[PDB]
Amino acid sequence: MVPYVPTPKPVVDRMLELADVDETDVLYDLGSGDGRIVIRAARTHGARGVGIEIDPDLVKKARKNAKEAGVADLVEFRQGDLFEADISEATVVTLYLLPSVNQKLRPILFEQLSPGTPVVSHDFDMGRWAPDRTVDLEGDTVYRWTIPEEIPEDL
Ligand SMILES: Nc1ncnc2c1ncn2[C@@H]1O[C@H](CSCC[C@H](N)C(=O)O)[C@@H](O)[C@H]1O
Ligand SMILES: [Cl-]
Ligand SMILES: [Cl-]
Ligand SMILES: [Mg+2]
Repeated sequence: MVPYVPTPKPVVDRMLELADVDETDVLYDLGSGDGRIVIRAARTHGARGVGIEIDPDLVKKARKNAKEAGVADLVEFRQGDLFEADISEATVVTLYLLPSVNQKLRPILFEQLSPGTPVVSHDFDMGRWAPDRTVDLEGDTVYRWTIPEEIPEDL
């Protein structure tokens, strides 16, 4: 079970840089919490955003946060389980979940996401799926992968 403890805002900024997020992107944050990843993607980079979040109290907070930030026209939140969500329109995916949850999610990412889609994770890796980047911050790690044209036979 993934607790609500958010990614610090400076770490969020580094995640968005690492994925080269820009105004043409549609960023999906899977387990979106207070909405900070999608809100900062919209405010800083002009990207459209979708946050998927299971807890209705956090969906409510995130919607309020987006309105207060002046980015409600760019950002949408959906109440639901991320393992059941349609994420195929994502051009970038961001994650701060758990090691076991990342492992369960991996095949869904391969099923739904277009080749070339960046995936960025705070702190937790994807097992034998090797990252393209690993950024060491003071007390946090950020990984990036790019969805390949062919899934490695190992995976
Ligand atoms: N199966 C699931 N589907 C959607 N959201 C889930 C989920 N399991 C846990 N969550 C949510 O995932 C969030 C993890 S905290 C991370 C929040 C945000 N992405 C950030 O980085 O700041 C919590 O808000 C929790 O309620
Ligand atoms: Cl919304
Ligand atoms: Cl790079
Ligand atoms: Mg890009």
